[PDB]
Amino acid sequence: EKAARLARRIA
Amino acid sequence: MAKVQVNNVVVLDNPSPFYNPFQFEITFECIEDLSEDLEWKIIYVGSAESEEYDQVLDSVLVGPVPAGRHMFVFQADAPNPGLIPDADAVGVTVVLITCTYRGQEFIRVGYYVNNEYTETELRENPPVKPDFSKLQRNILASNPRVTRFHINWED
Repeated sequence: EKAARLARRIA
Repeated sequence: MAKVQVNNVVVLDNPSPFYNPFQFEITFECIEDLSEDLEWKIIYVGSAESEEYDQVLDSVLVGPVPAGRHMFVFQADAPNPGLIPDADAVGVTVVLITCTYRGQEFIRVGYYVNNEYTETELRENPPVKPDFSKLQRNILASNPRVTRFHINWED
C-alpha cells in the first residue's frame, strides 16, 4: 500500500 | 501552446548523507518572453500515508524568463526529521520537483528515494527511533517519473 500511495503522489 | 518545456533533470550529489541538501540540475526551454514567473518547488513526501506530512523544501520564483534554453541548479535543504513519522523514515519514499505557472502546476518530476543505514549492524538492527545522522539517501535516479499537465498559458 506504501508503493501504491507513492505512485499516486508522483502522478 | 505550452510556453515552457522541461528538457532534463540531473540528480547531483547522490547518494549522500540524509542531511545534505538536494541538488537537481534542471534544463528547460521557453518559447516566448514569458510574462509571469515560473515557480519551482522541491516537495519531500514525509509519509506515503498522508499528504499532510509533505515538506516543501524550497519554492523559487524564476523570472522574467527570456525566450530560449535555460539551465540552473535547484538546491533545497534536507527535510526536517522532526516532522517525519518514524515508520516512514527508513526505506522508500518520493521527492517531487514541480513547476507552476500562474498558479497551475504543469510538470511533476518524481524520484523514488531509499533512506538506508550505512553501518551493517544498523541495517540489520535498526534503532527504535530513526537516527537521521546515520541514514544515507539513495535517490533512484536512473528511473525518473515525468508527468505533464494541461494548463492555461494565455494572458
